[PDB]
Amino acid sequence: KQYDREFLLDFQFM
Amino acid sequence: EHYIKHPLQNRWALWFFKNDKSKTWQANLRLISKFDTVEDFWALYNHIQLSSNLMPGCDYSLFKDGIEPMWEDEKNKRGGRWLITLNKQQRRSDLDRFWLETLLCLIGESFDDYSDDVCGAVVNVRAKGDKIAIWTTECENRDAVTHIGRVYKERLGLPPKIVIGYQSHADTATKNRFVV
Ligand SMILES: C[n+]1cn([C@@H]2O[C@H](COP(=O)(O)OP(=O)(O)O)[C@@H](O)[C@H]2O)c2nc(N)[nH]c(=O)c21
Repeated sequence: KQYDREFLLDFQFM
Repeated sequence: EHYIKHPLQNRWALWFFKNDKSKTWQANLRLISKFDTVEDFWALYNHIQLSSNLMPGCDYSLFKDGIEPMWEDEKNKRGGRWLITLNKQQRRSDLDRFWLETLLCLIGESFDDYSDDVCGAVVNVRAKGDKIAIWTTECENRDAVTHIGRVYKERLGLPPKIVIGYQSHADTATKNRFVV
């Protein structure tokens, strides 16, 4: 399970 | 599709060190929380003091569950760290951008084939410049240390002319074994 930087950041404020 | 949590490959523990001159180094050392999902990571990060707002002598450490943020630990004793030394800033606050980026590389398993070699990362806030570092298990695994290094530098957006160094823990305890 890897995650792209952009992907991770999409979850910061939701 | 976004209601279900997104699990990380590893469970991580966030540690904090307060340089209070009252009990051994391995004392002011405290584990704040553990998380194993992307959602839980942010819920912790968005709600703890920014590195740029920590006072001199403190550290934050994100390490894989089961690995204490200390040289002596079984997973760190033969290892080392990629070290970046930064200037202090009365403004800017760039320290936070670098640390968060580092955290993202750790939880997102950005080192592919060699993410298992990664132990954790440490950010030290000091009066004479701050430091960020990524610790790995074996300072001997040239391919792994070196790969982790290149990916990290790129991720930090560092240019070709800069280069960073990797020092063994046994050496830091008593130069760079690698440079990228
Ligand atoms: C990372 N680390 C640091 N220290 C101790 O903490 C001191 C501070 O080293 P530092 O906090 O890594 O950077 P600094 O010099 O800018 O403060 C070292 O000289 C050691 O006495 C450490 N002491 C032990 N036992 N284990 C560790 O992993 C460890």
